[PDB]
Order: sequence, then C-alpha cells, then structure tokens
Amino acid sequence: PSKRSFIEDLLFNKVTKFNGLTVL
Amino acid sequence: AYTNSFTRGVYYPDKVFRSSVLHSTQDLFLPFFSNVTWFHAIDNPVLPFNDGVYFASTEKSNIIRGWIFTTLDSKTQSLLIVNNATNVVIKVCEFQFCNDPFLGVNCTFEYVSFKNLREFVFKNIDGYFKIYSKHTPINLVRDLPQGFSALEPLVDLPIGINITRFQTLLALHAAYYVGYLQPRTFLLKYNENGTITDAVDCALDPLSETKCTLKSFTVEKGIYQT
Amino acid sequence: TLVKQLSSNFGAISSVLNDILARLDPPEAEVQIDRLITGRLQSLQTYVTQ
Amino acid sequence: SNFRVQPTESIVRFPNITNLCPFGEVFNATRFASVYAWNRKRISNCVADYSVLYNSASFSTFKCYGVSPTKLNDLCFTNVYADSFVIRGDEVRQIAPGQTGKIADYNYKLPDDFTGCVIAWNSNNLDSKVGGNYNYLYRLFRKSNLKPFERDISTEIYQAGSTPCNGVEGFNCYFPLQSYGFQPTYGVGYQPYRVVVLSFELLHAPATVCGPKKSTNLVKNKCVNFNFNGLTGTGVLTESNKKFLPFQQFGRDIDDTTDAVRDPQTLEILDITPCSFGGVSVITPGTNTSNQVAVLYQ
Amino acid sequence: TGKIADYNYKLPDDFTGCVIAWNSNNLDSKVGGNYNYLYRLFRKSNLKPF
Ligand SMILES: *[C@@H]1O[C@H](CO)[C@@H](O)[C@H](O)[C@H]1NC(C)=O
Ligand SMILES: *[C@@H]1O[C@H](CO)[C@@H](O)[C@H](O)[C@H]1NC(C)=O
Ligand SMILES: *[C@@H]1O[C@H](CO)[C@@H](O)[C@H](O)[C@H]1NC(C)=O
Ligand SMILES: *[C@@H]1O[C@H](CO)[C@@H](O)[C@H](O)[C@H]1NC(C)=O
Ligand SMILES: *[C@@H]1O[C@H](CO)[C@@H](O)[C@H](O)[C@H]1NC(C)=O
Ligand SMILES: *[C@@H]1O[C@H](CO)[C@@H](O)[C@H](O)[C@H]1NC(C)=O
Repeated sequence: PSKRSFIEDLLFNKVTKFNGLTVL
Repeated sequence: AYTNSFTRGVYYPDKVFRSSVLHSTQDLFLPFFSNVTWFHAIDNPVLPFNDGVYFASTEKSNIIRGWIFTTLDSKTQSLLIVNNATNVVIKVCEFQFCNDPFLGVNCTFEYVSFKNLREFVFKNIDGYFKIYSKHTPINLVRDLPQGFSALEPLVDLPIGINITRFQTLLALHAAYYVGYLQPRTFLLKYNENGTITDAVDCALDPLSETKCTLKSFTVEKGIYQT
Repeated sequence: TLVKQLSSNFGAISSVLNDILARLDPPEAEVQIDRLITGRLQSLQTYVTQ
Repeated sequence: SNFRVQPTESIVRFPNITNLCPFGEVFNATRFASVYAWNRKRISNCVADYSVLYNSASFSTFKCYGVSPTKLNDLCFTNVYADSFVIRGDEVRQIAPGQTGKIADYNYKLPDDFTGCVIAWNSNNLDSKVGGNYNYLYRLFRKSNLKPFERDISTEIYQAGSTPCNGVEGFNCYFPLQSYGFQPTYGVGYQPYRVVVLSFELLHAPATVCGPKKSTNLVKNKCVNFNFNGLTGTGVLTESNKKFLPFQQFGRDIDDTTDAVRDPQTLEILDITPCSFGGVSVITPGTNTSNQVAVLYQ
Repeated sequence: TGKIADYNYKLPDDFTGCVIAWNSNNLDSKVGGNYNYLYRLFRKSNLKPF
C-alpha cells in the first residue's frame, strides 16, 4: 500500500479532543 | 429453601445514554451470586423493606397482580397498588382494606397511568419511590436463566412518606423470588446501541476487584495491586 | 488523568464553572473560583512535570 | 495568540407547560405550628414566579445562602420544599448552615450543604394571638441532637434522675411543655416571626420547574449558544442517529463530557461538539531581511 | 444586597478607605412632620460605583 516492506507492514499493524487539549 | 440469583437484577443507574464504555457507579444493587428466597405462598407472608426489594415472579396467567407497602393498621400511610384495571392504579390511603389481603376475581396522594420474570425493583430514597422492570420469555423451573438482563425504569412516584414492610396481593375467586438490595460498586459494560450486556461486581472475589481497578473484563498475566 | 481531574470538586460547591457563575454574582463566585483555579493549576503543573 | 469563533445566536428551550402555581397559598395561610408541624409541602410542577416575593417591600431581607437572591429567577429546579415553622423574630439567627443554639441542636436542623433559601420576615397580628397566647409552644431539651431535616413528632418525658416524672411534676421533677401566659400588651419585639425555608434540589433529575422565560426556535449548523434546560454549552447542533430509550434525556461520552441532547419540547435528537478553535502561528524570514509574514491557523 | 445598595449608593471591589457613623437625632428631629429626606424607589437597572 504505501511504500513499506512485509516486516514493516507487520510492525505497523501490530501496534494500535478540544477541551483545551490539542494534538500536533 | 432458596436459589442462587446468578447475575439477575441490574438496572440502568441514571437516564444518561452512553455507548461502548465501561462505566463504574455506586448504587443499591443485588449482589452477584447472592441468595434469594423462593416462596410458595398460595397463606400470605409479610416481609421487610430493609433497603429495597428485588421481586421476581413467574406467572403465565398473572396471579401476581398486587402489592402493599408503616404500621399497616390504618394508623399510618400505605401504597396500595392495585394493578388490575388498565395499566396501573395507585393510591396513598389509610382506608378500610387493611384487614385480610386477597384480591377478588386522608388519601393525600393519587396517580393514574412462567414464560416471563416480572423482575420488578422497588426502592425508597430522598422522597422518591422508584420502580424498575423488564420481561424475558424463559421457562426454566428451578433456575433463573444464565446470562444478564438490564432493568429498565418505568415510573417515578415522588411521595416519600415511609416504608418498612411490604406484602403481596394476588387474585383468587403461587411464586415469588424476593431478594434484597445492598450498596455495592458495579462496573457496567454499555454496548454500541446503548444497552448493557455485562456487569462486574467489585466485592465478590479478588479477581473481580482486579477487574474493577483495571477497568477491563480482560486481565492478562501479571501481579496487580488492588 | 489530566482530563478526569476536571470533574473534581476541590472544595467548591460545584465543578462546572458556568453553573457557579450562574448562581452567585459579586464576591462568592470568586471565593469558589479561587479554589477551582488553584486545584486545576496544580493538576496542570503536575502533568507538565511528569 | 489563540483563535476561536464566537456564537451568533442564543436559544433557550424548556417544556411547554406553565401552569402558574400558588406560592402564596403557604404565605397567605390560616394557622401555623411552632416546631412540631411544618407540613413539608412540595411546591412543584409549575413555573417558579419568584417575582411575587421581591415586589412587596413589607418583608425582611432575602438573607439566605447558596444562590444570589436576584439570580433566583434564572435557575431551573427539580423539587422545592417549603418549611413553615414560626419562632421568635428577635432570636432569628440560629437558622443558618452549621450553627449552634439550643433550638439549633434539639430541633429543626439545617445541613452543612444547604443549597437553599431561608427567607423569613416580620409578624404583627396574624401570628400573635388575640386575648392571650397559649397555643404556640415548643418542646424543650431532648435526649440528644437530631439529624438534619428530621421530624420530632415522638414525645416522651425525659428521665435522668430518680423520678420518672409520670404525672408527678414537682419536687425536683419537670415537664417540658408549659403555658407561657403571654398577654397581648407586652414586648412586641418578642413576638414570633414568619420563618420559611425553601430548599433546592440541584442533584438528581433533569430540571422541571423554573421561571416564565420565553422559548425561541431551533437553529442548526452554526457555532451557537444554547440553554436546553440547564445543559449549557457552546457548539454546533446537528441531528444525530443516537437511539435514545424513552427515559433517557442527556448524553455523555468516554471522558464524561456532554455529547448529545434531546429537545424538551420536540423530542428530537441532537448532539454537541466544540466549534472550531486552536492556535495561530506566525511564519516569517528574519526581520533583518524583509517584513513579510505568513500565518497558520492550527 | 439591598434597596439602598441597588438604587441609592454602592461601593467598589476593594474600597481602600472607610466610613464613620454617629447618631444625629438631636438637632434635626423636627417633631411633627420632617419630610426633608427622601430615598429612591423601584428603578429599571441597578447602580454603579459612586
Ligand atoms: C443460601 O442459604 C441457605 C440457608 O440459609 C444455604 O443452605 C445455601 O447454601 C445458601 N446459598 C447461597 C448461594 O448463598
Ligand atoms: C417508618 O415507620 C416505622 C414504624 O412503622 C418506624 O420505626 C420508622 O422509623 C419509620 N421510618 C422513618 C424514616 O421514620
Ligand atoms: C382522616 O384522618 C384523621 C387523622 O388520622 C382521622 O382521625 C380520621 O378518622 C380520618 N377520616 C377518614 C374519613 O379517613
Ligand atoms: C443495534 O440495533 C440494530 C437494529 O437497529 C441491530 O441490527 C443491531 O444488531 C444492534 N446492535 C447489536 C450489537 O446488537
Ligand atoms: C395575600 O393576600 C394579599 C391580600 O389579601 C395579596 O395582596 C397578596 O398578593 C397575597 N399573597 C401573598 C404572598 O401575600
Ligand atoms: C541587518 O541588515 C543590514 C542590511 O540593511 C545588514 O547590513 C546587517 O548586517 C543586518 N544585521 C545583522 C545582524 O546581520
């Protein structure tokens, strides 16, 4: 899908708001 | 004799809708895997109202029709609910009916509206008599169904005079599952559509306390301080 | 935890700020808001430090 | 700096029914009781017309705690309890949150979290009896202190000595109830006053009773202000597909913030999200080179 | 919070400075009448400092 490899694909698949708080 | 109420008798605490959240509240509920009574009235008993009464019933022909909730002797108030005209008839009276209870086939307050478990729930708090219920089509004789069924409020009757007894009025020309309510801490698993499907009592065994402090129904390997 | 600290009381009569401002006009809103501000500020400082 | 839109219109909604209610029925009463009976009325299911109290200048001050008296016309309640007991009007100080006093330790008790009014005022002839005052009597010392808002109907002769005082009053024996023998032409400054307590319940249920404020229409898709029966906020209201069960009124989210609402008049589903805000960031080369700037809204 | 505090006189937040009161029913009693002093009744809006 993006540009990655098989191993990096597994690595991303294996890891898984406005009351003042903000996310950059 | 008795029977074990496996998970029976949990109600929505407050009117606030939610979704997919494990909310924790502190309110009067019937403890999990507790010990409920199993009457064979008819010969009609009189029971306490210590903090709230979880009252089931299994009747296809609906002989379990009335209630009464106090000195009972027309010198103090009452809540004589005769539930047999259209939907409900409720009175707060002191009149000539507290002699010998059976339903055949002053007055400061008034109100007008085996294949099921009329699992009502009664309580009296802060001048607010609250009722809950739900129905479920199950006909297993000696055992309440395994699972979980949340109770859904019906009516709010704010009079708040006094209740320490209650008693059951049936129709004649045979079953009850009376329990009791304690203050417990419950963890409730709301679903997507908004209806509860599971609950965890934080005062049953160490594993449950682990769950309640961990905010999960799934606990993996480790050592957890509680 | 930082978000959950907003619902706390800290000694005032309520946690929601508008309701406090919706019941008490001249000085007593301020005597409660002092406690609210102190508590929230300490929670924020703790969060920044960790 | 920070960036944030401002609301343009404001909307107030609360149920249609008004049913003006008789506040004065307990004010223009017939008879009063001293400490034993106060009838625990439940004035509710109406609109709180507090304008009836401050229009008359023949009353004492609205000296009470929890809410600014002038703000009493813009709060929306659930249940109001009126306490009707009458006591001496020059001793009217013990009715305060957490204060001592004999009548404040063996009689009517106000709680330390009393969020209600204790409005009380003068009494000239309605309270004072004609041709002698023998009826208005209060019970004397009790066994111990009493829990707040608790009745004390039960009466029994106190026993601390060798005498049970079962009708044998005298010779180191007493009976709390006694006749005062107040003739009319006495120290009118000692006359009892009309004392009423209007407790408020801002705790449990969605608001039910409040003032004659006017309800506008609905606005949609706009950073707006709104007052749907206490539920104040700032955001945009779009009709959401959240399937409320009948008894359900509000809506809340994972971090315990108001998220969805229903209309107290039309039963329509709505939700709430903050209207856009953030920060503003300035991008520029060095001022030594040029004076131009680009700006970013986070 | 009073009628005088509403339509007749008022004070600011801190009010550094103070007030003295002494009895005056010795020269201007003016027995039998004495309608030389008035105060304002109901008004639309409240008042502001000084
Ligand atoms: C219920 O109580 C009875 C007697 O009181 C006892 O024999 C029985 O084991 C109890 N069961 C539970 C589940 O508590
Ligand atoms: C209710 O009545 C019983 C006696 O009938 C009494 O013992 C009890 O104290 C009453 N409840 C309250 C809250 O006073
Ligand atoms: C009304 O209530 C009073 C107070 O207990 C009682 O004496 C009287 O008998 C009652 N009358 C009727 C008709 O219920
Ligand atoms: C939610 O309700 C829909 C019907 O509108 C139903 O099809 C769906 O199964 C329900 N969700 C769950 C988790 O049962
Ligand atoms: C009581 O009656 C008087 C005259 O009878 C009336 O002016 C007043 O509005 C009534 N209500 C109150 C609360 O005083
Ligand atoms: C500021 O700009 C001038 C050109 O006008 C340049 O001569 C000077 O060195 C600059 N200042 C610095 C600190 O570079």
